[PDB]
Amino acid sequence: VNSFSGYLKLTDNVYIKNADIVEEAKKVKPTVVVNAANVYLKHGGGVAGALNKATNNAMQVESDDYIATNGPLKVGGSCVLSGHNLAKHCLHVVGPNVNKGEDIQLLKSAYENFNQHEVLLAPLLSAGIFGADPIHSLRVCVDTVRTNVYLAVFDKNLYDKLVSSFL
Ligand SMILES: Cc1c(O)cccc1C(=O)N[C@H]1CC[C@@H](NC(=O)c2ccn3ccnc3n2)CC1
Repeated sequence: VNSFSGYLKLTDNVYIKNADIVEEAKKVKPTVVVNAANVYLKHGGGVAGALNKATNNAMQVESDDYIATNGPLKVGGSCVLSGHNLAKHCLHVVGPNVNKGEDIQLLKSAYENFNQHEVLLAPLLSAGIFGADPIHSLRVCVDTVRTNVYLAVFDKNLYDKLVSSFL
């Protein structure tokens, strides 16, 4: 039993809700919140911009030190950093950005990072400003993630489309 509330169950392990991931994180304080990161951990907009804003820029400060030490992530890769005031940990995961020409096959590799964590609060990878089709992202999530994932979808219209079209 966990503290996530109001989710629709899609499969044995995947749950979905129309919710602002920032507000959901602040309420649940999950062990792991997933950020829709880029390789530079520059949290300017989208989910990353919103999460970072909620940390009063502490996420960005921590991220800049991480990059200065380690260099950029790989597309499809991830790193674990602090969750600040939102979660115990933040798993920064880089889905391919379609508006940069990156291979959509890398989306499965990106979701594989979730399997290293028993339970996660997450957005749909490569959705929103990353330019991929969120219906496809949900399909890859369901077919790749085996751990327990709670997906927060900000846009109500998109949420209804995702549920109504789910196979
Ligand atoms: C006032 C304030 C603070 O004090 C601290 C932090 C943020 C805000 C603030 O202005 N929040 C607003 C409202 C929520 C917005 N969410 C998104 O853009 C977003 C995009 C994609 N997503 C996928 C799942 N969830 C997602 N959410 C961002 C703008």
